[PDB]
Parts: sequence; structure tokens; C-alpha cells
Amino acid sequence: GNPLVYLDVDANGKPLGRVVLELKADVVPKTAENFRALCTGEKGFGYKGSTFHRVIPSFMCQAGDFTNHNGTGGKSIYGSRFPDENFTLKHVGPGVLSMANAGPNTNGSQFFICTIKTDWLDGKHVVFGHVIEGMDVVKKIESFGSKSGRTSKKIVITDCGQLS
Ligand SMILES: CCOC(=O)CNC(=O)NCc1ccc(N)cc1
Repeated sequence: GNPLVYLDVDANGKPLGRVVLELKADVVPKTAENFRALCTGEKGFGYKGSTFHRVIPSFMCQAGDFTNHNGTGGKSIYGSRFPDENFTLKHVGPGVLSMANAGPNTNGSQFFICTIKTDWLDGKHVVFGHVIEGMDVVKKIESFGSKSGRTSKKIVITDCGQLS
């Protein structure tokens, strides 16, 4: 079935808990596989140690720039960037997992977790999963954001991997 992956998150060195995500490999296999492999670190690089660098309350929490740590970087398991696979899944509400980008066909490693329905992103960002467990943790992360996206605490993915 669809992979389950996890992110363990700290804020200023204090554990916040675990976010568990279902990846919709049935709908977006290429996009799901990229994220899965970046969680396990099996290609020799991935999310472990990277930060949530841009968090905007009542919008989303963004992470996954493990090359530049500022939202300019990251890379996929296929190459620097890969195309938009499809726009079949929509940004239906809180807990949706979607790819960050710099315009059409610029998916890398950066991703975001929505804290509201972001319907205006439909057809622009590829949705590929959702939160199974740990929305309380996501709401904690959200609470350390600001209008500008700057975080008031350093929010680190201390561990990540695949559960099934
Ligand atoms: C709600 C999502 O907001 C964005 O995605 C705003 N864009 C964004 O931060 N773009 C920087 C970026 C650069 C390279 C890659 N691969 C991905 C993203």
C-alpha cells in the first residue's frame, strides 16, 4: 500500500513530537517516491537535520532545503528539479502535504504542510500526501511562525524515516 513516513521535530533542542505522513503513491508515484527516499536518506542525502525555514500562521509550514537552509535550495532524487506530475489531488484543508516550487516544473525537495484550506494553490503545487498523526505537532510549529515567515525558534527535523 501507500508508504507511511515520519518526521521527528525539535524546537530549540526540545522535542515537539512526531508527524506521520501518508504518501499518495497510488496517484503521484514519482513525487511520493522522491519524498520517501529523502526521508530514509537511502541515496546518501535527505531531510534529516534540515529545518522548517518558512512558517506562516493560518497558512502553512515549509521545510526541506537541505543544501542552502534558506528556501533557495534542495534537490530531488532524480536531479536538481523534476516536473509537475499531476494536479489531481487538491489542497482540501489542514494537513495536506504539497510540493514547494519556484514556478512550473521546479520541484526539488522543499515541501509544505497546510494549516488551512489553500485552494488558490490548486493547479500550481503538486499535492502528494497528508498528515495521519501529529497535527498537534504541526500546530506547535505554526505557533512559532510569523507573517514574514521567519520563525521565533529553530525548528529542526532531528530524525525521519519510513514506517511501512
Ligand atoms: C506555499 C509554498 O510556497 C512556495 O513554494 C513559495 N516558493 C518558494 O519558497 N520557492 C523557493 C523554492 C526554490 C526551489 C525549489 N525547488 C522550491 C522552492
